[PDB]
Order: sequence, then structure tokens, then C-alpha cells
Amino acid sequence: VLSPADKTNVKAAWGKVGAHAGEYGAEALERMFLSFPTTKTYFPHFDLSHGSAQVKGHGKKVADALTNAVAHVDDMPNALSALSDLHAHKLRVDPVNFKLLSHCLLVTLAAHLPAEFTPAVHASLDKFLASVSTVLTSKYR
Amino acid sequence: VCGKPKNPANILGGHLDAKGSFPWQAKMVSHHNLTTGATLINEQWLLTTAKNLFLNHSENATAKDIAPTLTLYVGKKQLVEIEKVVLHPNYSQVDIGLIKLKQKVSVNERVMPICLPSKDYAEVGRVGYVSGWGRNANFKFTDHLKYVMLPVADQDQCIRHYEGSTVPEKKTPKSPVGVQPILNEHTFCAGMSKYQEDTCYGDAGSAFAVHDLEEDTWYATGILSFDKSCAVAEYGVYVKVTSIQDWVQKTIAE
Amino acid sequence: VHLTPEEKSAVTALWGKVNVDEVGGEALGRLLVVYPWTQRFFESFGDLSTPDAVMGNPKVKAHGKKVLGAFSDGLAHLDNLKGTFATLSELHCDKLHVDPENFRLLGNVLVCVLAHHFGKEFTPPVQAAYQKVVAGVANALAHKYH
Amino acid sequence: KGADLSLRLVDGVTECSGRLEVRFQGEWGTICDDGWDSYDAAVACKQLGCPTAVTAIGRVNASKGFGHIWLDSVSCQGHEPAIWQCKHHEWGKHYCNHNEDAGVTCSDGSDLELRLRGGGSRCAGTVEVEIQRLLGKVCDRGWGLKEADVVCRQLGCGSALKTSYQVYSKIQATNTWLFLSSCNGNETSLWDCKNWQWGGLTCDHYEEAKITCSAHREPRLVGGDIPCSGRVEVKHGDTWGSICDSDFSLEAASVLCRELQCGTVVSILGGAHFGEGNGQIWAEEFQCEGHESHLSLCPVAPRPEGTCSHSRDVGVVCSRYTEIRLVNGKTPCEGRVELKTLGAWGSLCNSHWDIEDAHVLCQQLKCGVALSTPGGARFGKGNGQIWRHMFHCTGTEQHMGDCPVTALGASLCPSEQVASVICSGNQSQTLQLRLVNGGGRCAGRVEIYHEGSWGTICDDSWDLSDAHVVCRQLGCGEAINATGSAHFGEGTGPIWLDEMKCNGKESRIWQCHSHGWGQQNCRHKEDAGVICSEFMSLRLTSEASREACAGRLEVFYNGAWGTVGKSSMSETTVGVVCRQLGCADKGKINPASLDKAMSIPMWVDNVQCPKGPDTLWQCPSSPWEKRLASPSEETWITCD
Amino acid sequence: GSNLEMRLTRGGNMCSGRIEIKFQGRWGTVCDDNFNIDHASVICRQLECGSAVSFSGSSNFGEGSGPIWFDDLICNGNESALWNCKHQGWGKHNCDHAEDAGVICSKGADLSLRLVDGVTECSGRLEVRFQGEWGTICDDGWDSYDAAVACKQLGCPTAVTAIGRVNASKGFGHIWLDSVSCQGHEPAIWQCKHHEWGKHYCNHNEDAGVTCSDGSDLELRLRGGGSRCAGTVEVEIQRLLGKVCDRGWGLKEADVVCRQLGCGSALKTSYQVYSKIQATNTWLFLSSCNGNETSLWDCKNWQWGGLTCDHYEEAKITCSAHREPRLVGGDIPCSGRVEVKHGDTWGSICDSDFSLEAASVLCRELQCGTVVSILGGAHFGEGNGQIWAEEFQCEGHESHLSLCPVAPRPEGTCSHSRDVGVVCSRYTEIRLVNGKTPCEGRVELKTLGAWGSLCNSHWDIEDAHVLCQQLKCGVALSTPGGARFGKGNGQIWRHMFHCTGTEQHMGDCPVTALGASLCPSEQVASVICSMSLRLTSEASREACAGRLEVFYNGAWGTVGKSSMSETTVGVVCRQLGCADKGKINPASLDKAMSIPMWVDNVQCPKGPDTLWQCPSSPWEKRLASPSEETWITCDNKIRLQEGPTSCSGRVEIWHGGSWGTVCDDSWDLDDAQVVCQQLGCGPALKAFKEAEFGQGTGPIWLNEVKCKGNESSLWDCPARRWGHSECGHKEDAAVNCT
Ligand code: HEM
Ligand code: HEM
Ligand SMILES: *[C@@H]1O[C@H](CO)[C@@H](O)[C@H](O)[C@H]1NC(C)=O
Ligand SMILES: *[C@@H]1O[C@H](CO)[C@@H](O)[C@H](O)[C@H]1NC(C)=O
Ligand SMILES: [Ca+2]
Ligand SMILES: [Ca+2]
Ligand SMILES: [Ca+2]
Repeated sequence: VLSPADKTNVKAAWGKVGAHAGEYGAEALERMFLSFPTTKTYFPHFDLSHGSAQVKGHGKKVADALTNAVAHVDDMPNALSALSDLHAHKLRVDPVNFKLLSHCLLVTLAAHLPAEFTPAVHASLDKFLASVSTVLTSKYR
Repeated sequence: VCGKPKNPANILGGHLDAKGSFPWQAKMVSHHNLTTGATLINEQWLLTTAKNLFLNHSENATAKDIAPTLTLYVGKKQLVEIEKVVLHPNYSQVDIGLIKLKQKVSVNERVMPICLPSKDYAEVGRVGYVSGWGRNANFKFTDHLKYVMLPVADQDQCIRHYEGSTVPEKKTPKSPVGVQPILNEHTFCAGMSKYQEDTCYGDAGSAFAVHDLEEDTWYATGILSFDKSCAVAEYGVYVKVTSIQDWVQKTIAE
Repeated sequence: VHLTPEEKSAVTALWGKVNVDEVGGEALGRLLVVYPWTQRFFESFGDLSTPDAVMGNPKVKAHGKKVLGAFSDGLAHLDNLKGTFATLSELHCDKLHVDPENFRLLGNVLVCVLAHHFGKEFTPPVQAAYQKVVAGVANALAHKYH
Repeated sequence: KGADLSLRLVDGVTECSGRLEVRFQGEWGTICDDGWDSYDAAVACKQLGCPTAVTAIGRVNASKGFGHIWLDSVSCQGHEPAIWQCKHHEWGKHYCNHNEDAGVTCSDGSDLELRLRGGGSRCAGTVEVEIQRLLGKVCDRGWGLKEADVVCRQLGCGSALKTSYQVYSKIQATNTWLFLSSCNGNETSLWDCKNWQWGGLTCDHYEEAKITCSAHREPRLVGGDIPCSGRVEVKHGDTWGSICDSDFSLEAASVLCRELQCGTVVSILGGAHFGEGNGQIWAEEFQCEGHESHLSLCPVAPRPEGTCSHSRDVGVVCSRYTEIRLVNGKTPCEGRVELKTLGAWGSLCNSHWDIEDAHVLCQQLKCGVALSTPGGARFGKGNGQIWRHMFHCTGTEQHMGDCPVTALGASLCPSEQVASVICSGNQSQTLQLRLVNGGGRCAGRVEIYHEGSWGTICDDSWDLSDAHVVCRQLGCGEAINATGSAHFGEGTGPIWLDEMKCNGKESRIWQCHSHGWGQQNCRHKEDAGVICSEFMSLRLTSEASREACAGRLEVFYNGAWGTVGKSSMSETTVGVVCRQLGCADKGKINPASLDKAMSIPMWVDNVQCPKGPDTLWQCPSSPWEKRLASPSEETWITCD
Repeated sequence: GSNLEMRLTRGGNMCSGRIEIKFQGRWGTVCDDNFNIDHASVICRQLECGSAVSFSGSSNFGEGSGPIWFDDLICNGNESALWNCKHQGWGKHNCDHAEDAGVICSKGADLSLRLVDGVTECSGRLEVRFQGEWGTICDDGWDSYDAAVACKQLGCPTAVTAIGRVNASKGFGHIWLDSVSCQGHEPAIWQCKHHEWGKHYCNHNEDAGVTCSDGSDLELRLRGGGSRCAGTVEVEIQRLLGKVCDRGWGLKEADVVCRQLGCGSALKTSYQVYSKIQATNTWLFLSSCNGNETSLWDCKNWQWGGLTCDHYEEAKITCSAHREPRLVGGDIPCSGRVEVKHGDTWGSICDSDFSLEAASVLCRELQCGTVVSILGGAHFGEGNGQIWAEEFQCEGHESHLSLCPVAPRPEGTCSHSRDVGVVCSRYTEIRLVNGKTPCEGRVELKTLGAWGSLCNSHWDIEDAHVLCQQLKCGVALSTPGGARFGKGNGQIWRHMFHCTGTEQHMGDCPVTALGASLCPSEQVASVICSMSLRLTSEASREACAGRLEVFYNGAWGTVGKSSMSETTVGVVCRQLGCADKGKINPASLDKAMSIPMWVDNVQCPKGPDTLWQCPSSPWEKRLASPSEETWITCDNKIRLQEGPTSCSGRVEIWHGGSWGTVCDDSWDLDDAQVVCQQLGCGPALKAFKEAEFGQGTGPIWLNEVKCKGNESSLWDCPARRWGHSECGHKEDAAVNCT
């Protein structure tokens, strides 16, 4: 999908997030561990408590990965290939979880950034995170 | 008997199979708890794809490795065993296997095979119905059977949507999805819905069913092969049944 | 499982503060905009294409309002949801044949519009509780047609 | 109708209760309770011709059905003549199981009983119900304040205060549960709450909802001279009993006076001080911590079997005076203010009167805000004595007895200067500097609440004119001493103002010339404090004993110590002295030691205080008069 | 023949579109495989459409339909017709219809550049008119080469070129060009390399802008840091004031700014509370340039306006030139009156406003070591001009005086008669003589105003290493023995250093010169780098009056009465802690005991704190005559200041090497009685408080003094810990006794 309109909107919205993307990524993860405790079984050795450095940094990683993705959004699978194989094959992460974290990440951006969350962006942002969580899942087996 | 559903029709979209209008759809589950589709082709045989059958397996696997790891359901909750499986001798171009049952399934209102066509129905614009047990918008295996209506898309448009050019030596993988579909003369393509509905993980093995209104008969024109679309890429790709009819008849005779 | 008292209490007190004449209709029309295929069930309304049309059409908010009320009734009795919604579940499920997964899609977009209005005061524990509620709701609403 | 339909009940307590089975084409089968509501039950009860005043859903002693479920999603309007004329999907097509088979019990109301068991009274305990002579309990699933309040109301015990269990005899588990989904709360009975379920369903492995209502143990005070003083008697169940002085702590008396809205505990009095009680003595110790809102929530301990006698009944005195009235108003919320003191009503003096005092008065009388304080005997002067009590409210107190009161030395009130008020009469009408650690309102470290915080003043430029401004602003008279160098100890927080140079005419400290808010170089070791002329202090001075609490009683006032005259001094006054010093309840007046070479100034005599006040400062007396006492007029006392 | 027709289709005009060729009555297209500006030039000439502007694949005009007539053409562009370009033949191609080339020519394009909403005609948002409509360009990748091309095209000055939109709104409508990145020599922006026309992801919040300047209007200043060298960085560009955002702001960028203002280096992002200035709504963003630049404008890719930053507020700097100390009028550079330049003016500091810790930090920043003494009363001469009214209330651990907090003096005039002077501990006047470089040579030290050669008897390579390292010459390679560089014609210094080899300065090593052995004239050091004191009285308990005795070589002995100066007396009394000065008493004739003397004629300059540093005669044990014994009395450790008599006044006591005051906390008539009585004045009449005799200076040495009035000395009274006071000088105790 992802028309020009969508792409533009997602870029413009993800820019205005900027350096706060990392802390949101962690806040997003925290919500996820609170909402769906089963995903904790994917992070055995991590400290999962509030604002844990391990959570906070992994969140900074998912944030920068995402910013990278939006920097060149017209080819996602080359950019994310190594993460494709990392989550897909080695870690074998069950595809429901990407849609979980996707939605928690939408709640998080909504809560912290009320003014930019007009419907058009909520739309193309959900499409965008769809397209990514797909590109990560399609090497599942 | 071909093509006579008791309740004929009028994936992350609408069109719930409420009345059970696709009695030829079967649900196969792999050893690692994945649900995919299959298509009843006679009272003892079903069609599916080789890739579906090769799930939870190495690329170098035989028939006796794969056979005991499968689980198969027909109708609503009726368990059905398996006598044997016959893979197509070629799998780089014909992603297809046939499963043969030990006994004949009882035929009724809820379980009935779709007919194999004698005509080529894959003309651009014809809208067919694909029913499936695959994953929904939450990327979870659907709780109820659903179906969508999709139109057949231009083959060249599809080739361009996946591959740089239609000319062989200029092609480069440009699939918005990591895994590349198999495209050749044995396949055709079909666009997604118009209310933005498409197929996704687990829909492979389902029939591209065409309802022929002159005779009121439903025909399996394609078998969905590349099931990794998620309304993110543009077209699903189906194997042309006309191009494997002879192999099917031979396998059935044998 | 049963809801711990301070979850249900923070939920109800917040729903008290929730303006009941607008949010539901915006959540509904938002479901319409992000996942346009649901328009099929509501397509008697008119054009569901632009965001201004969806947000303006009085029947969109009329339905959202009635559904949000039904949800208030849910939050009212959280242990027996099935019986309370059994008929509504029949109306949507038996007559309309809406796929019950779009309930959660709406419930999720709902929590989003919820979060949209309440900003920072809608905290991860409060979200996790409302998710539990709109889950139990989605299930009870999905109870028909096994 | 159609193809042979009939309805019956099976395995009922009566022929019109039980699991409901419908015969269709000759065969009986059951119906699922999916969507089964009170209209459906009412239609069923009506069809059998039984009373429909009370209709329960569910299967009591009724087995699970077998075979077909003929009707599903039954939804009646209550007017249908038969259950098979209500809405349903179709016949024999269902998803229900025989665990969801509907049942009914139809009753006229004569057999449903409700009682509380195991909570020490009939109005606290586990909620037990008896329906068709079957005992069960109400489940806490869905149990809120509305359901508890309906149950509490049915027993006439008022409102439910707590869902708490109290360790007592435990009751045999009833295997049958009542589920209430919700009532509005205006119902007269829990059974009048809608859509309640009797048995069948399992609640949840947590059960046994227990309650304590506000009428579980009800205290009262009897036999004191004011409503906030007397012997404590508590009704537990329907019987009143006294409590022993050993079984009633200071914390329990504090809880009682707060619950009774009588303020703070002033004294506990053993030995049947208010007379012996009569009848039963409670054998339970309340081991409450004292922060508890009600004695019903205080833990009770079993008596070690000690026998108390009514000679040991506990008495309590709390701090509030409540007997204030308006006289000669056109409304009960306007009039001249009359106060009852020493048993006599008299007009209050207006010499220290304002709108905050009138506001507090209007609020205590539940008359809203004060609208005006008419000067003059607009409501008449009254024919009685004029009380010269000066209240010093902040305007935030709930009761006049919570306000500081001064009566010693108060100036003569002219007959026309009587206090009066007009209140709004509608409870919908609405509308700082302090001294700390000085032992009274008029001495201590000066702290100002400004910009949301308390802060101190530096002693830099701190002079007598600044202290005079402070003392005048508080009504404390003249400044006697401006103490620097943290004489009363260091304060805490910001120093707001520094290098104060008041001319002594400014109405507010921040109108004086200063360096400005928060610009200061001082530390709390230099925090200024004041002692004004209205600072009063009490002591006993003895020449012959190290006993700080036995001696001649001297008060410091207006800068000097002086004796109190023995004239009209009562044993009540001696009790006050002994309590105020924390020595004992009683004491004796000793003959004065003649061996003293020095006449002392006396300030006041004939001081007569009722029972209740804790300090001599609260005791009415003669005006301030500095005279030389003779040694024979000196009061020397020894407390026990 | 004449059966060849050309047209452009779907490009909005006849001079833009997909290439369609009519051959044998059928239209068909041409693939863009191996397509270039020469093909477009042929097409644009054939249509009389002017110059070529753009070529594009099918993306801009959509796919064509029919035959592809030509493929992999190789023309130079000097052909009368496109079918005269080199081709493989009609209907020979490898292309599909997704590669159908299209072109836009200048007559179908219509390009113009203007500035909009500028402060001047040479600043503003860049707008291009294309085919009649104006639109903006997104700043994605917009750089200084693009700005230089734009400035050149406008005929504006190109000496200084800024990017960004100053007070210019967001554009509307089309964004025509995106991520243009040329080489900078191109004559027009649409002649630089760019993406396909009309294909972009930018929105109208991203619009490129330029400001072209000759440099005469760019101003930089610091405000609110009390001087031109500290404060918020304010910029004025085209007469618009703004501020630099701290995003990407490091010490390197700050150092570039500090250098541009000639304030030396940036020391701290510190803020200094001094002026609360109106928020400028306009921010400058930098992008990590190296720090060796001469001007912030020389930094690459700096952006002027257009972006909002949130959490990145005001960037302020304090450079070392905020306050620069020096010592003036002392005999050595590390001794003198302290003058500090604050802003561009030098000022003296008042003796009340300059602590021991501040003098230590100041000389350390100046690398002069530790404080030895503070001297009031213009001891080093009067300062000139303005006196700073600010107290440094520093703790003494700060790396620079610019970092210690300062409080403004409450209203009061200090005069130069109260200018503070400080001497700290390091000796810096050491030199190498007759080296081939200034960092090798014979070592000469200047003492008593004269340069002299150091003796080599203990001069090792570690000492020489430390000296050359101090001189930044790396390691010592050798210490050549003998006067290889000559002996010099002066006196040879017999000073014995005792370095560990880790010291930074020669003045940090322990030095002994008293009694030091002689040195033969030929044994001079050269290098090529790559004791107890007492006063003895027999009759009185008085630690501060007596015969001067030194413990040395296991025995106490007298010093011989000879050549001792008041400077020497000051040194002994300071080391003994008695006073700055004293008088030599006549010796008591009543002592019959002759004492061993160890050393005499000890003569030290001003500066040394210990006798070990004082030059003398060699060690010689002789018997003193009673007439040769030196008895001295230094004045008292306690004085009265600013009183009408020597026994009334503010109480000052000498401790820890400084004068200090006494807090009036517990101060009573018996304490004052003891101090005056110790001075031998009669009974105390009054103990005054609150600095009745004026405010004192320096540390409040004693607080909560609690004498009994029968102690011999205030040092014998119970008190709080020395030098720990919560009092201010407002609380200075004073006395008036009879
Ligand atoms: C947009 C979604 C996601 C992105 C961009 C992403 C990307 C990443 C990144 C950057 C890392 C860390 C790599 C490193 O530090 O070397 C990582 C690790 C990991 N991810 Fe994700 N991830 C996503 C979603 C998820 C989710 C939802 C889960 C599980 C519920 C998951 C499972 C894991 C695991 C188990 C690891 C290993 C942690 C580690 O090695 O430190 N991923 N992923
Ligand atoms: C997820 C939360 C939902 C709530 C709380 C809810 C509740 C309700 C209620 C109480 C009504 C009115 C019932 C009546 O008029 O008798 C209603 C109307 C309706 N509902 Fe829903 N429902 C939900 C989901 C849905 C969804 C997702 C759809 C379709 C995609 C749907 C389809 C409809 C339709 C079509 C109507 C209007 C019927 C008409 O106009 O004739 N419901 N909803
Ligand atoms: C207060 O001042 C009075 C005189 O005005 C003096 O007699 C008295 O001692 C003072 N109180 C003190 C110093 O505590
Ligand atoms: C920009 O500033 C200049 C100089 O003050 C002014 O003339 C011009 O109108 C401004 N443009 C705006 C505010 O768009
Ligand atoms: Ca019903
Ligand atoms: Ca070619
Ligand atoms: Ca550029």
C-alpha cells in the first residue's frame, strides 16, 4: 500500500519525534511487558523493571532502527535484512508480538504527542508499522 | 460431483464464511503449530503446495520425513489421517504436492471438493473468491474461516511490481517483502481487493475459486502459492491449474 | 481473571471523567479511516471516504455513542459480560456477521483515542487495565458463533 | 399453537420451581439460560399461575437436563402468554451445554430471610440468606458499597462502612451462592435489587464476604454536664453496656470524640467519676491504634476474664462546647448571638468580633455564610448577662469550641455592643502570620505563610517597632521583647524579608521597607522571635520543695508574675491544676508556709471554672487587678 | 523520409512529456536505457522547444504503449535528427515499457528563481516559478554549494552564504526540486544534479532558504555574563537577533565562538545569573565542525532559522577571559597585588572580598602554586582606577576563578588603601644559560636579585628532567659534568633541591640553603635535554619571646647575632606563627650558659616562608658568648584595629597565616578582659558587637569563645574548631577596656 501521501505523512510525523524516539521506544516496551506478560518469556536475562538500562537501551536501538527505516522507506528489506534474520531465524519470535509492540508504540506516541496524532497520521503510521512488522515476519518458519 | 455448494457465496478483511460456503477447504497444521490451507480435489485426494508441506523442515527433506509430522482437518472439526503424499517432480516452478487419503471421505453439505476446470478462466478482470484459515490483522491465526473476493491482475504489472524488468537479464529482486515469489509461465497474478483486503501468512493451499454463472459451478482456477503478501505488497500469485492437469491425472491414475 | 480493586477503580473513575458525547464517535470513525473495510457494515450511512465526512456524519457518532454506552454497561458488570451483551452480540454477530476481531481493532483504536484525550494521565498501568477490560468485552461480544 | 408444546418444572422445591423443561412433539428437553432474564422468569411463573411477586432464576437442587435445547436467546417483554411465544433463534439448533440450563423459583415473599452471622452482632458478620429454607451466603463477586448498603439498610443498621472480616466462630461453608449483579441502592431490600441469581453458578474460589456497618457497636456518653462529656456506654447488638476504665484507651476516647465530632480528648476519668453505670459491662478490649474513623473498625480482644465493677466505669471529657444559639432573629439563621456558659445563657460581647467569627458561627449552625454583623442591639440587647468571651478564630474552624477563647480580664462590654449575625441560610454560599513555640498565641518564633510556604524573619534591623507591628497585627497587644539570635530555636525554610525598618504604622509586614522578598544574607541562627504583653504562663513556686507541681500558684501576665487569690477557688480548679501539671487527678490545699519575707502582686481572684477545661487560663475569674497579697491570701497547694 | 513524426505526450505542454514517434502511421515509444542530455538536446531542437531541461524514465510520464522503436543509442548530440543517432535498428530493443524516456524542454518548462519574505532582496525563502506556478524546494540535502549557486544566480554577494528561512513562512503547493547536490560551478540550480521532477517526499515545513552577505552585517556578541567574554551567545544576522541552539553544541563549537570573539578558549557551558534577557524566537543549529576553524561562519553547513528545537534551550559559555588575574608590583611574578581584568578593565580586589582559597585557586590557574600569605593595606603599592565590588565566595576546589560563584558587594566603597595583595609559594625565576637552545644549559637561579650557577654536587638527571619538562622540551638526555658551557663570571649558588622528579615546578621541591657546603668554581651543573625551631627562655613560659634555637644534627643551638634583617625576623616568626615583624631585644645578662651555634649570617629574601630556604654561612659549631646570643620578641598574635586606642577596637588574631576576626557568639566581658589584659591594658569596660569598630577581613578563626577569664591566653580557652564559623563579618566582635 503506502501511497506518496502516507509516506510523506509518516516521515513528517517521525521527524517531529526526533531524539525522544528512544525514550518512547522504552516506554513502549515497558507498556508491552505490562500489557502482555507472555512476551517477557522472550527476554529471559533482561532486567524488566521500571526504566531498566537494558530495556532503555534496547528501546534506543529499536528507535534508531525505525528512524533508519524512515530515512529510506522505499526499500525496507535491504535495510532491515539483518534484523529480519536476527528475529526471524535465531530468536524465532512469534508474529503476534510485532503487532502487540506496534500498537503499544502507537498508544505511546499518541499519549506523549497529542497534537500531531490527527487521523491521517494514525492511519499511515499504522500502515507503516504494518509494512515493517511484515518485512520482519516474512522470513519466519 | 463438481461445483454444487449447498450455500453458494453471494486475509484480514470481511466476508465471514458463516454458512460454510467453501466445503473444499481443509486446514493442515504443522508439527510446530502452524495452520495452513488445502483443497479437496476428489474423495481421497487434496492439492496443496510443496512449500506448505516443507514447513518446519530442511530444504533437503524426503517424503517419509515430512509425512508423519503433519496434522489434517476437514470440514469443521473432523480429523482425517493421510495415506501418502506425492510431490511434483519439479519444485522450482510448480510449488505443488498432492495428498492421498487412506479412505474415501464422506461427502455431504459441509465437505465437498471443488471441480477442476476444462476452460481457462484466468482472464484479466475476473473476480474470484479465496477462502482461508490464515492470520488476521493481529497476525494471529483466525478463529473462524473467512473469505475475500479478489480480481485477477495484469501479469506484466505483477512482474514489474516484483522484478525490476520483465526482461530476464535486467531483473533484480525488488520485492517489498524479503522472500521472493516464484514467477513464470505456470503462474498468474491477481490484485488484492478494493476495500483494501488481501491474503497473508497461512492462506497458501487455498483454491482460487471461480463461480461460473452459466452452469452454476465452482472451479479451482489457481492455488495460492506465495502467501507472504499482507496488504503491503500488491498482488497474490497463483499456480495455473491448466498447466498441471496432466500431472494430476497421472498421479491420480498411479 | 478478576480485576484487582484499584484497577477497576482507576478505570471507572477515569471513565467518569471521559466525555461520553464525542470520544466514542471519533474512535468509531477512526476505525473506519484506518481499516476502511469496516465501512461495509456501516455503508448505509453514505460516503465513508474523507476524514471530514466520517467525523461529521451524525449517524457515525450516534452509533459510537450507543456502543460506548454499551461499554459503560460492560465496565459496570465486569464478571458477567456474556449475558449482558448476549443480545447485542446476536445483533452484530448473528444478523450482521461482523468478524469479532474487528471489535478488538476498535477497542484498540478506542484506547488510542482514550490516550489521545488523556495524555500523560493515562499511565501504563491504566492502559494495561483498560486493555484487560476491552479484552474481556471483545471476548464476551465474540461469544456467539463458536 | 404448533406441534404440541408444553412447559413444566422438574426437581423443584415446588411444582412451580425447578429446572424448566419443554415438551415438543412428545419429548421433553431443557432450555439454556443464555439470555435468561427476569422477564422470562416472570412469564414462566405467570404461566404456571404462581405468585410472581418474587422470581428467582437458576436451578436449586435441579439436576442438569439432557438431550435437546429447544430455545436459545429467549428474550421476553413480560407480556407473552407462553415462553415459546418469546423471541428465539429456532428449535434444536444451539451451542449451549446442559450446565447452562435455566431454572426458576417462584415465591410470594413469605420465605426469603436475611441475617448476619458470626460478626458479634446481628448487624455485622457474614451475610447469610435463607431461601426456601436453604441457607447460603452472598458472594463478594460484584459486591460494592451499594449492595452492602442495601443489606445494611434491610437490617435497619444504617450504612455499610467496611467489608472486613472479624475473627469469631466460623460458619459451615454453604455450597449454594447468591449472585447480585447490581442494584441502584434506593431499594428497600436486597431481593428488590434486580437480576439476582440463586445458586447454580460458581462465584470464584475467594468467598465469605463479611461486613461491619456503622451500627455494630454504637457509643454514647451519658451523665456529663456538656454533651461532649460523660460516661461511655456502648450498645453491642441490641444491649447497652458500660466499658471498664481498663478496657478504654486514650486512643479509643480520641476515636470516640472524633466520631462524635466532639474534637479532641481532654481527659479520661476512672473510678466511676460520672457515677456507676447499670447493667452489663462489655468484656472486650478495643485495641485500636487511634487513627481509625470508627470504633466499629477497632479490633476487639477477649477479656482475660477479669471482673470489672461499675465503680470502675470509664468517663471521658472532650474539648468542644456546642451550646450556642441565635435569639430574636426573624429566621433561625439570624439573630443576636447568645452563649450558654456556667449553665446560663448570655449575650456575647462584640469587642472582638468579625466576619470570620460570624462565618464559623453560621457554618456550625449549618446556616451557610454570614451576610452581615449588624452593629447595635438590632435583635435586642437581651435581658441577661453579657458574656465577655473573646474568640480568636481564623475563620476555618468548624465549631466555636474549636476556636481560641479568652475570658480572663476582658474589658467591660457596653450594653449596646452585642454580637449579631444574619446568615445566608443556604448551604451553597461560600466565601497568614503565626507564632510558634512560645507557649501561647502571643509568644514565639515568627513564621509567615507567604507564596505557599512558611518562612522566618532575620534579626537584622529587627527592632521594637517591627515587633510592635507583629503584636498589633495579631491582636497580642504591645511588644515586650524582640528576641534575636534564634532565642526560640532556629526556624526552617526561606527567610522572606530582611533588614526590616517598619515605622510601626504599616498594616502588613510586606508594606514595611525591606530589601524585598527572599533577598537576604542571614541564616536560621539569627531568626527573630517576639514575646508580647498578652503572653500568659502558669507555674507553681515552692520555697521548701523540689516538687515542681506543688506550691503557690503564680501566673506570668503583662510582664510580671503574680499569685492567684484563694477566694472562690474550687476543688474543680484543683483538678485542673493537677491535670495541667500531669501529676495526678486530685490534691489538697496545704496551709501556707508563713516563712516568706515578701509580699507578691496578685492579679485575679474568685476564679471559677466548670469541669471540662484543662488549663486555668480557660477558667472564668475576676478582672485583672494588681494588688499586694497578704501571706494569708496566698494559695499554697500540694497535688497528690 | 517524411514518415517520421515526434510528439511529447502527457507532459502538460507540447514541450514536455513522454517521447512518441510516429512510424508507418503507428505511434511508439523509446526506452531510456542509455539515454542522456544529447538525446534530449536533439528532441528539444527538433521541437523548437529551446534547451533540454530534464530527462526521466516512465515514472514521470507513465508507461507508454506499443513498439519500442530504438534502444541503446549512442549519439554525440551533433545530429540533425534523433533517428540519426546511432541505433541497433528499428524494433531491436531489450527494454520494456517501464523504461520509456520522457523529456521537458525550456520552452515547456519556464524556470525562474526568486527570494520571498526576505529581510533583504538577498535573503529569504527560495521560490521557483515552473510552467507558471511558484513552488518551494525542500532543504533535504540543501548545502552551501546550492546556496552559492543561488546567490550567484541572483547576482548577490557570495562571500558569505547561509542556508535557511529567516522570518519566512512555510511555502504552499508544489515542491519542485529535492536533494539537489551539484559541484557549485553550475550556473543555475536546475542545472545541478537532482531527483526526478515532481517526485518527492518533502512537505512544506521543509523549505530551503538563503541569505547572501558580504560579512559586514554578521555580528556576534555575548550578553548577560557580566563581560563581553561570558554569557549567552547572541547573533545578529541581517539585523535579526537570535540564539544558537545547544543541539550539537560542544566545547569545540564553544571554543570556535570564544576564538572568534578573541576571548581565548571556552571553559564551561556554565550559566552565570546576571541579566534575564528576552527570549529570541530564532535559533541557530550547527552540525559538528572540527573546532580548528577561525570563525563560526567558517563552520560548514550551519543553519540559520527554520527549525524549532525543544529541550535544547539557551547555550551560554564562560571563557577563561571572563576574569583574568595577574600579580603586579611584587619582586617575583608569583607575588604582588592581585589585579583582575573583568571585561576589558583591570581592577583591584578589596581585602574583605578575597579569601585564601580564592588566592590559591587564582595563583594555581596562573600556576603559581599555594598561598603563603595575604597582605592588606596596599603592601605591594596602591592599585589604580576601579575597584571591583564583588566577593568570590568560592570553596577553593574550582579549576578557574571564572567558576567560583561571585556575590555583589552590598553598597559600600572600598579604597585602594585596602587593596589586597597575595604571595603564594612557587619560585619561577630559573633559567638556563649558554645553552644552544633555551632549554639546555648551565642552570642559573636568581636569588637576592642576582643570577648564579647551581652547584652540581647533587644535581641529577631527574632534577634536570623536571626543569626541561617545565620548559616543554621533553626528557633530559644528559647532565654533562664540568663547566663545558663555561663557569660564568658570577657567584655559584649552593642551593640544595630535594625533588622527587614528579614536581611540575622547581618551586615545588623542598629547598635547603642554610649551611650548604661550598662548590668549587669548575663543578657547575649543565644539562642537554631532548631541623626544629624554638624560642628558649629560662624564666618565663612564653613561646613567642626568647633566644632563637635550632635543632640540627641531634642538638639544639643558638644562631649568631649577625646580618639578620626584619625580613629574616618575619620568616622566623611566620614559621613560628608569631607575627610579620618583631624587634631584637637586648640579651639577658643573667644567663651564664654558652650555647653551641650551628650557623650564622643567614640572609633570605622576601618570599620564603621557612628558614631552610634562607641562604647562609656554612654549618659551624662554635661557643657563643652571652653577648652574641640573639634574643628577639615578635609582636603579639593579637591586635586591635580601628579603635581610638591600642586597647579598644575590632579584635583581629593571626592564625593559619592570615589575620581573622572573632564572632561575637558567646563573646563576653571576660574574653575581652583576657585579650586586653594579655596586652596589659586594665579592666574591660564594654564588649561591643556587630563590628562596632568596622568590619574585619578574612577568616573568622574563632566562634563560641568561652574563656573563664583566668586563662593566660585566648588559645587556652574552649572554642569551636579553628576556622569553622557560620558567622559573617557583620558579627565581628569588638572591645573597649580601660
Ligand atoms: C519494530 C520492531 C522491532 C525492531 C526494530 C527490533 C530490532 C531489534 C534490535 C535493534 C535489537 C538489538 C540488537 C542489538 O542490540 O545488537 C533486537 C533484539 C531482540 N529483539 Fe527485536 N525488534 C523489534 C521487535 C521485537 C519484538 C516485539 C520482540 C519480542 C517480543 C523482539 C525480540 C528480540 C529479542 C529476543 C532480541 C534479543 C535481545 C538482545 O540480543 O539483546 N523484537 N531487536
Ligand atoms: C466494538 C464495540 C461495539 C459496541 C460497543 C457495539 C454496540 C452497539 C450497539 C449497542 C448498537 C445498537 C443496538 C441496537 O440498535 O439495537 C450498535 C449498532 C450497530 N452495530 Fe455495533 N457494537 C460494536 C461493534 C460493532 C462493529 C465493529 C460493527 C461493524 C463493523 C457493528 C455493527 C453495528 C451496526 C451496523 C449497527 C447499526 C445497526 C443499524 O444501523 O441498523 N458493531 N452497536
Ligand atoms: C523584656 O524587656 C523588658 C523591658 O521592656 C525587660 O525587663 C525584660 O527583662 C525583657 N525580657 C527578656 C530580656 O527576656
Ligand atoms: C522579515 O523581516 C523584515 C525586516 O524586519 C521585514 O521587513 C519583513 O516583513 C519580515 N518578513 C516576514 C515577517 O515575513
Ligand atoms: Ca431474556
Ligand atoms: Ca538496451
Ligand atoms: Ca545539496
